[PDB]
Parts: sequence; C-alpha cells; structure tokens
Amino acid sequence: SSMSYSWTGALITPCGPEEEKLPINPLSNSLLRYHNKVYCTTSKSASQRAKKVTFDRTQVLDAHYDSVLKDIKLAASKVSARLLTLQQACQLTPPHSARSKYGFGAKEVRSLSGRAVNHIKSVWKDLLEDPQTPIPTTIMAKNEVFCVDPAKGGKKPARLIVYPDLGVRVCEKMALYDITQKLPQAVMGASYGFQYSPAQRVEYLLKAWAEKKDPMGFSYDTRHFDSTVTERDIRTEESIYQACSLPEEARTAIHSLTERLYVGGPMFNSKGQTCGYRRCRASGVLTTSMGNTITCYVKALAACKAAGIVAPTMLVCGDDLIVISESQGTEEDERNLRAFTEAMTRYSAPPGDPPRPEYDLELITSCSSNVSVALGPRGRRRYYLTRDPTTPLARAAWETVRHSPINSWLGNIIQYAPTIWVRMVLMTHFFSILMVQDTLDQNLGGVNPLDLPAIIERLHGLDAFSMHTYSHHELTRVASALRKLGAPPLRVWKSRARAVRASLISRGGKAAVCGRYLFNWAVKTKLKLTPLPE
RNA sequence: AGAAAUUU
RNA sequence: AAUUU
Ligand SMILES: Nc1ccn([C@@H]2O[C@H](COP(=O)(O)OP(=O)(O)O)[C@@H](O)[C@H]2O)c(=O)n1
Ligand SMILES: [Cl-]
Ligand SMILES: [Mn+2]
Ligand SMILES: [Mn+2]
Ligand SMILES: [Mn+2]
Repeated sequence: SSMSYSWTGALITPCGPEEEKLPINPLSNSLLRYHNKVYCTTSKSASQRAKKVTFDRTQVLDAHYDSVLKDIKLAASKVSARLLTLQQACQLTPPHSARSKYGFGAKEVRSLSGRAVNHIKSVWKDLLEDPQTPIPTTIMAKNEVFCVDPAKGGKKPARLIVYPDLGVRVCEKMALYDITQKLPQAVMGASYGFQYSPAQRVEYLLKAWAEKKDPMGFSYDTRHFDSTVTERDIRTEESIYQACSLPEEARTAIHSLTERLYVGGPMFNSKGQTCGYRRCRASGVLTTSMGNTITCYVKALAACKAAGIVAPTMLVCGDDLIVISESQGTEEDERNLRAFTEAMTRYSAPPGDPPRPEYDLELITSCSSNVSVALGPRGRRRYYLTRDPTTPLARAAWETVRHSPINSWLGNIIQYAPTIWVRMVLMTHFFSILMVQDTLDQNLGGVNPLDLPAIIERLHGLDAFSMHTYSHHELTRVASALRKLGAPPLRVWKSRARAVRASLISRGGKAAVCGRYLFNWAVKTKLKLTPLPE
C-alpha cells in the first residue's frame, strides 16, 4: 500500500557549510597515515540515501502480533502520566537546538523569553483546536564521520533527519516527555535496554546466558528502520500512549501530534522549497527513540512467538535487539531464525543482514558493540564491552578548522578503558599529545585528564588497569583496524607507551599516578596497584 | 544543523 | 563534552 516517501525533486540542501580535512592534520598524523580513508557524510549524498529508503511497505499482521499488542496495552494501563508545564518543557530544550523559523532560538526558549513563550502558547493552542492540518518539517542530512569501506559500498550516504520547528518540539515535550520516562520501562520491564549501564548490560547478558540449559543467541536490526514504520504503526504507537492514565488535554495533544506530525507530512529543505512528503517515522521527533523501541519490541516478541523461540530473554534498544533463548538443536535453530525473519519482514521490519544463531557470546554484535573476555590481575575471566575500533579511530583523525577530535579520544578512552585498543593506542596517543602541548592540567568536555584513573576505577573497576590475554577475535580485529587506517601496529604502541609512561612518572603529582596505572601494561616490572581514594 | 538514552 | 540508536 503505502510508499515511505514521495519527492518533488528539489535538492536536500546543507544547513550551513560542510568542512573538509586539511593537507596537514597535526593532531592525528602520528596516530594514523591513511587520512584519505576518513570522510564525513555530506548532504550531496542525501539523494542516494533517499533512493534507498523510498519503497513500498506491505505490512501483514497476525494473532501473535495482536496478542503481544494486547498484553502491552494491559501494561500501559499501570502508567499514570502528566502534562509538563510549558516552562518545564522549555528548559528540557538543549542549548544548541536549531532556532525557530519564527525569530528566536534555544537561548530564549531556555531562559523563558516572552516572545518565545507566547509563540509556544499559540502553537499549543493550535494543536488543541486543529487536530488535522499536517505540520511542516525540515529535512536534512546528518554529517557523520567514518572510514571508507570499499567492500560495503565505499562511502555511506548520509542519514536523513526530519524535524518540526522548535515551537513544535517544545509542545511535543509538554504532551509526551513524562510518558517517555515511564512507558517503555513499564511496557518492557527488564527488556528495556536504555535503562542499563554498560556494566549492567554485560551482566544481564551473562545472566541470561547462564540461565539457559543450552543457550542460543542472536541479534537483529532493521534496514532503514525509520522507513519501515507504517502509518498504522504510528497510530498503534498513539494507541499505546493513550492506554495510560492521562489528562484529557494530553490526549488531544498526543492525538493531534500523531495525526498532524508523527504519521506523516510535508518536508522542506533548508532553502525553503517543498522537498517531498513523508508517511513513515520522522527521526527528529520526541517519540523517535521510544517509538522505535516499543514498536521494535512488539514486532520482535510477536516474531519470536511466530518462530518458536523458546524461553526468549530479550534486550531492545531502538531497532537493535538481542535474544538469548534455549536452543532446540541447530537444525531447528536455523529454521526458527528464518521464520523469525520472515515474520519480521511481514510485520515490516526487514533485516539489514539476515540473522544467524550463535552459541558463543562474543559473536553477537548489537548497537555496534559486543561482549568479550580477558583475564584479570588474579587470573579470573573478566567480561567487558568492546567494538570494532575502525570508526573511533577514523573519528580520532577528524581535524578541521572548526573541529578538534581530542574530545572523541577522551570519550572513547573512558567508555572503553578496558579494551586493548583504548589502552595501547588511544591512551598512548592522548597522553603523548597533551604532555608535548603541556596541557595535562587542562579541562576537556568538563573532565580533567589527570582524574582519568579515578574516573576509570569508578566506572570499570580497578581490573581495567591489569587486564591481559585478550581474545583472538579482539586482537585480530584491532590489528586489522590499525593496518586498515595506516596506524602503527601494536608493538610500536608498546614503545610509545613506555616513553609516555616514564615521562609521566618523572612529573610526579597525579600525572605520575596516570603513568603508573594507565600504563602498567607497558612494563615488565608490573607494579601492585591499590584502590584510589578519589 | 533533530530526538532520546548512557557515560561524564 | 563523548558514544550509541
Ligand atoms: N542518529 C540517529 C541514528 C538512528 N536513529 C533512529 O534509529 C533507527 C535505527 O538505527 P540504525 O542505526 O539501524 O539506522 P537505520 O539504517 O536502521 O535507519 C533509525 O532509522 C532512526 O529512526 C536516529 O534517530 N538518529
Ligand atoms: Cl582476577
Ligand atoms: Mn537499523
Ligand atoms: Mn487518538
Ligand atoms: Mn540499528
């Protein structure tokens, strides 16, 4: 029936200028050599993304769907939820949120400027009065950085972002924010993945795995998920929101937002022209993340039920899920995953890469990450979270006039501190750079480099400083990513580490603690590391 | 230059 | 600020 998009043919314009690297990258030309491989998805590529997401959806549901949907509404009934004062909603607006077409931006919104508040009052009135005139949206290409992959296309075309004006964004929050805080958790219980920390994720997966007599695992992801969301899906999303205790005033706002915005509408490029019309998810609305997650969850649990998946333990984050089940033998397991996929396709969530049964936790990737294992100080197995380092390294080398990648190095150092690639490569590079600059005592994205050992202890355990004997998978993949980006191989990073280390120790203070803890892997004379007050 | 979550 | 979807 429904096409996901129609296009006028008007271009998808830039929302400002898109910078390119320079002939010298002084911060990353000692990190890696192959800068030609590091690119940023551009709005020029958006046309290509559009061709790939424009297609015809033919959803076909069934008792398993209907049944899972029922039970989900019985959960929604436990939720009571409130409107949010116009002012509270204003102040959940992020600092840089794109300005309104109507002469005010996020400074005003956030500080409750009167011009902004009246406009928002009027917009909210109009949602209550008019429950049908479609609401215009702006469409734009997301600028992300990646490493080229000649196997998988060369250069990814840019993601499409579609969003209403700022006034509308605030009103969304008024109507729905509280729901976004109660509904998913209530509907999905422990399957709601965003509720967990990475440590909890890892523990959860191991618990699910240990619980089975004979575990089987797999993951799933929908191709161009936002395109695959049907008008009917979005209304079923509404109907699930409504199944809560709500003020009547919310119900009207919800229903109006659904009908005028969420279910579809016209699209304008940044230069103002009509660009096309939309009959699927607009990734840009408040309900993007909750919608996606709940909707993926319905289809997936129905699909599980269709396929025969036994004793499923699920974990869902948007369109990404992991199911750990009781295996029924591999011959049956393959058959059931094929069925799972057929069912998901019928429901309109067709697979990017068709899934496969797995019987080892390391081989299950989801949200671009997987669990892995190394040995700890005493020799116990220590399970942790990791990923292909290709992208983070690529982003580590993204230097332009406007952008510095140092903050990425730090963010990755913290999130993935226990990984061999963070420990040997990123840390080494990061510290090495700040020492030469003489900016160790500086603050980056409100974090003090010299705090890192503490920060890493609070978040990952003291084990993150002594881990050893990384897996074959992990070693292979790291080696292979460095070669792919023209980086030194790990042995060189060993050298650079020793040098940085001694150079850090000789400075004393917290710097020396950094040198001693973050780099104890780099020495044969390995010191006994004690917990840290801070 | 969209939203949310986690981390800080 | 970082990452993810
Ligand atoms: N930057 C992003 C990335 C994903 N998403 C949402 O999450 C969905 C699934 O993410 P994905 O990483 O599998 O990308 P798709 O190719 O499935 O669109 C997208 O279609 C978007 O609706 C988003 O809203 N903003
Ligand atoms: Cl141990
Ligand atoms: Mn997807
Ligand atoms: Mn309604
Ligand atoms: Mn995904």
